[PDB]
Amino acid sequence: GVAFKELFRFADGLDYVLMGIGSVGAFVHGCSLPLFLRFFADLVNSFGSNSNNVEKMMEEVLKYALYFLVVGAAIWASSWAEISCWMWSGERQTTKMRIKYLEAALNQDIQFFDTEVRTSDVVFAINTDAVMVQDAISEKLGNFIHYMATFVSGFIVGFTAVWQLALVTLAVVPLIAVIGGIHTTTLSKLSNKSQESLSQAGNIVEQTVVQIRVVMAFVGESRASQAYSSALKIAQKLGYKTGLAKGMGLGATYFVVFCCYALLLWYGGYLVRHHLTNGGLAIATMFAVMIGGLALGQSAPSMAAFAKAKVAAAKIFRIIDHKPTIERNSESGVELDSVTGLVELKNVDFSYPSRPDVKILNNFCLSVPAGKTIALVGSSGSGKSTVVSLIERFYDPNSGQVLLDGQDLKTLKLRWLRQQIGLVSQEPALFATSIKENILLGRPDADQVEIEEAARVANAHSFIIKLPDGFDTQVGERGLQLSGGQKQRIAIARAMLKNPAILLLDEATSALDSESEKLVQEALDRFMIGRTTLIIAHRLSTIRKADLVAVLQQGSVSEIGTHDELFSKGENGVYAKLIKMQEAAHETAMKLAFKDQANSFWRLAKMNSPEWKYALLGSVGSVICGSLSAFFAYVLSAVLSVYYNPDHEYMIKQIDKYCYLLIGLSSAALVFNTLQHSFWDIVGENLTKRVREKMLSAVLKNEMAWFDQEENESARIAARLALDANNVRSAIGDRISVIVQNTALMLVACTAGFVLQWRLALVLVAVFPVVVAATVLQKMFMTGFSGDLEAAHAKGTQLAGEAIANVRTVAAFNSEAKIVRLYTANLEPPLKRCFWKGQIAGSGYGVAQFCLYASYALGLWYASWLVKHGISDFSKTIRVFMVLMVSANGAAETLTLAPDFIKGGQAMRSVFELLDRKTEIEPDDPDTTPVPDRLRGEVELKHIDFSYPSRPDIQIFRDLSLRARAGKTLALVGPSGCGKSSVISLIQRFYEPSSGRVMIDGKDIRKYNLKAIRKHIAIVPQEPCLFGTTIYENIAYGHECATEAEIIQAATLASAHKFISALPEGYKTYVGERGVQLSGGQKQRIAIARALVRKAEIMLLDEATSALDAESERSVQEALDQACSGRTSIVVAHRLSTIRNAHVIAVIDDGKVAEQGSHSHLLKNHPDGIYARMIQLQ
Repeated sequence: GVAFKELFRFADGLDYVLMGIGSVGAFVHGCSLPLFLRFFADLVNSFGSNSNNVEKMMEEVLKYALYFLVVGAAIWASSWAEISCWMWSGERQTTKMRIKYLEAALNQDIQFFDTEVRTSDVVFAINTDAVMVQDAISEKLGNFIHYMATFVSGFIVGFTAVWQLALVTLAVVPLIAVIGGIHTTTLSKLSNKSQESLSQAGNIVEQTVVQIRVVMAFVGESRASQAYSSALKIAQKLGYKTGLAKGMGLGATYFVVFCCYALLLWYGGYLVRHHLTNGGLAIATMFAVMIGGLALGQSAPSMAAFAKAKVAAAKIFRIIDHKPTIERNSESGVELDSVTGLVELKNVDFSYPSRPDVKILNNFCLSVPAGKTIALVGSSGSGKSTVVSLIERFYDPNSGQVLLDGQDLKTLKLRWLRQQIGLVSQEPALFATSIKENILLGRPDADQVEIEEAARVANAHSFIIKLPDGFDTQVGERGLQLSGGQKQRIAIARAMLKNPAILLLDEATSALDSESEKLVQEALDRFMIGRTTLIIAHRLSTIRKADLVAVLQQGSVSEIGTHDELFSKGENGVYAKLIKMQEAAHETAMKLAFKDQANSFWRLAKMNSPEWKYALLGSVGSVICGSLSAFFAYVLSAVLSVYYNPDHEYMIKQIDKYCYLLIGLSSAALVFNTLQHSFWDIVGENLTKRVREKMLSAVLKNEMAWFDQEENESARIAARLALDANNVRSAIGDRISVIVQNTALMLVACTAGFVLQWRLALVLVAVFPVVVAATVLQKMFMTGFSGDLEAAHAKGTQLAGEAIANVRTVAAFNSEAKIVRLYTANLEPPLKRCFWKGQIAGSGYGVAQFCLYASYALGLWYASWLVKHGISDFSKTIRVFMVLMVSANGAAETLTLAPDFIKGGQAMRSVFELLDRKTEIEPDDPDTTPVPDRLRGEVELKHIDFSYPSRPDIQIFRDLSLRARAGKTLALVGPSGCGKSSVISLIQRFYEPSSGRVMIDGKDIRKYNLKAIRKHIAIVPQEPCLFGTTIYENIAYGHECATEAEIIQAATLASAHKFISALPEGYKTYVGERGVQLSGGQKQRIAIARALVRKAEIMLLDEATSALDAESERSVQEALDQACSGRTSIVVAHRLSTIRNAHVIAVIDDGKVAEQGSHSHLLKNHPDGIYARMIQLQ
């Protein structure tokens, strides 16, 4: 941490005033409840003493009813100035912090972004580390003066009234705090232990969706739902006991309060009888000391912030204060008037600052001339990217100056030097602004005509008109995701707009298609003419058209010559030597009321049939727990009545009766509060386990095209099965325990307030709207009115995010002072939208507190108007007021659950969209053709016109007809690999064929059952995916009823028994993501053994590669020989001539099969065939 008193370093003369008004208001607001209690204690004491006198009672109750309208106006004018002068002054400072932080973040050197601080941290330090500072001075400092004023003003009111009953209360509050603090730890120790197994069992649905290709091929979707069901019971038994320690931890706080109010009342009755204390001052002393001791523990959340945002504000001040010794642009430089471009290199050796021991360049010299197109060779391995990272002074050479027209760049203007070099990055960089500014960064002086004049050269203007708004489309998260082929054209448009002379096009050469190439190359060609350009070249056309090309020799240059100068050498043609494997890597790579929630809620509640014995047993024990909170507010209001009884021997025999009920119903709040929170947690944890294992047996039943729509991703399923049933519980299952309780609490209060006196119980109900609307706002004050704190600063913070990740493209165009003027404008609406929110959160909070204390004066006044006419008494108008103001902590708390019943509808929307989505093919479709036993194995793949459901752009196969006879081996040799996989993928009905019928043994695959035919066909995947279990179970995962004798023999045929016999852990080695990491060169032999146990008649084989261990290759071939022995096998051939012994061989030619027969048959009459020509070449 830095210090406190250092956070307020961005304060002008206007927030020194907003922190005075907001600190006087927050202090006056705090001292209003302990003063209201004093005024209330003086009102009652003037209302029960005058029983024989009437005309004075209405004279000293009217007086004190005019102090409530003043206390309610000193809260309206004090909550206006607390919530408005703190939110508004915590914004103007934390915005100037962000802007000053970013202005000095993309102004440091690039060395600072590699060693000292990482680029993935300076971008994170404005997402939450710049919010922790705002939240630590905006509102959690105003919620500290408040709760210190209430603490200090609680004891003073309690001690200047009865110093004798306010010591007992101080000797009692700790006994409540101990029990209230032990409960919080005993519950939160298990609320963190349950969400350890609830996260460990979430890995099964994560390892199943990833390997969904081999889950069904060895069909075991029944093994992944009974290994997921019996892995939630462990986290269910850890939740059955977090519903018991909650009941015994909340029922032990009602056994302490109810028993500690049985001593305070008796002791107050002991003092009243001795004439040491009034009657109403013994109820405004317990409360005024229990409020001034409970508003001290509410100052701890506001205290943790000052320590969490004091060590998280040193990071931000680290970069602001970072020294400018970063070699910033020297102002005292020189500028040359005749730049034509003669950049050369003379003895340049440079070393990275992150590892100042190794060398990259050793005596490197380059002689780039004027107005030519010299290129570079030396593809990856040397790096070939330091040269462009050194010309524009991104780093500095260790020795040897870099020349420019006879002048070094160690004295020239950096801004002018960068103004004359146009950089085109390999990856386009576009900022989230209009296209009229993203192209404007090149030279902020041109007009509208010249912008399109420069854009049309890159063939961009031909399509900008087609845009809905022309040159105003906000690219980035709003510009409809422009194609990658247009990002390059707008980038080169920006490049030509600066019309430089030291042009430095890099190698885009990554994913640009041949369609867009015809025009982007033409756009580039008009831009390389007549300027000194250095082109790093990867495409052959660029090299053949360019001038003489230099050869990089990992530190120096051997010789510089044209294509003819170097290609004519031959064997000593190092250029031609490096050319040959350059192209080899290319081809191989490729509303809620009864309308919107009436069906869904009842649909959810109907499948909970067999657990209702726990429903109406924590619900008949929840009424009798809300009725004991209205039989306590009645006792506390009936003891107060008897305090004003002139008898001193009848009061004793009345307080001694209420002090035996309070202990009596204190044992009924320890039991009947355990049946409440312990039978509504058995319901809630049998509902979740049921709704989760219905959302897995439905996921594992969809079609293969469902899993590759980019929405059913590996993490998107493990997250939508976790935060979709755990927020139906915590928002709907723990909320029916609060609606029923606070309904008994209301039906007892509004029925015990009418038996005594009903005339007062209508004026006390006609003002409920202005009381339950005042308590809700009081209960929302603690959470702060400044919500959505992260989302408000989100449209501008991503412009900041995509400005310190591309800092080299930002500082290459000198445009490091414009990305701050664009960032200032993106934070201006949040200022004049948060200025108008703190004054509707302070003018709608002040009136709803004036109107709360203006209803106690339409109360205690009408009550004193009844009494003058003998319609009631003091003991019948104070037991109706207080027992019916306790119903204002009923409906007012019940109505607070509005946010928890609007997201609970969205939850069951997603839950119930998964349980009804119709599958494409039913795995358990009835009345299918029964599969005969030990089928011959005649696979017949013909007329397989087919393209992928995902996108039918490129048709996969065009009318192939393969024919493998029962008991033989057929291969799929051919060129352009990784294009034949859509044959194994359709033998298993993963993707439905478009036009054709796939038949097995003369019967079609459509009329079979899907799961009745996968018990005969086994595949070996390309890369063997291995589950996180033991070897014995993983190998036995294949065949049901895997006996030990069969598995030990099946593993023997593959040459892996001896290799794993030497392991210390025997067979159960526990291979996985956390077990013993085995070598990847022997993973194939577990998969082959797993496929062998299936005794499958058809044994489709994908590959046997990724076995670079030469010793392992012979073992793999030994297993392959047994694999193709006595059973049909469709083996995809991604191997060399080693496949000599195949019986039928076939060739795939761009989705067409051309020749059939055998191996030796094609070599005698097909001299021009591809098959014969690849024999000796590849």
